[PDB]
Amino acid sequence: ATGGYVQQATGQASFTMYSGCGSPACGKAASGFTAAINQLAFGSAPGLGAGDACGRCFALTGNHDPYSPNYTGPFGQTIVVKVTDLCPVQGNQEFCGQTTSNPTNQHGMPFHFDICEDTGGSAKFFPSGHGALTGTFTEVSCSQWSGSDGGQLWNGACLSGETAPNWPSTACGNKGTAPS
Repeated sequence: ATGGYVQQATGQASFTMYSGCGSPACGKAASGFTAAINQLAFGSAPGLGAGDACGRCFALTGNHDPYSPNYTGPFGQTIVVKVTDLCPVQGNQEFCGQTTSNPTNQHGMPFHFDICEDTGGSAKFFPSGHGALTGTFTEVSCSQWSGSDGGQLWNGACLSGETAPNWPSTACGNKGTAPS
């Protein structure tokens, strides 16, 4: 996509959970299930504001725990998240370090979703005792997502991806250039 970001409507991903998603990089939180996506897919860099992932909805499915290779299941439910946040390259190399020159993370995955614990999404997705998974994602209509958006935390905040057609398309737009 513009800026060299890698923004695809379906693919393979890793998954983790995080806490504290009330002041996220898109500039608006949301009451439903939300996630951060790795920088290369988010479409912005820390401090540059919203990227084109902002507001888009994705169905996530886990099917392997790389830290427990003998575990065969069960896994969690498929959940639909709205992307509100950025998982940056710098802060999280193992999972979100994909760049244009090395577009997979340490688990071989080209995308990563960090699911916010606060609003309940991680409790539906991760079976107890398994905090990192790999699997798949697919972009869906936000008709499949439940919740409401919060108010803008700053000028330029954007969740307009929530009404956009699936990638390829443009809603909030990408900022800057993807990490090399």
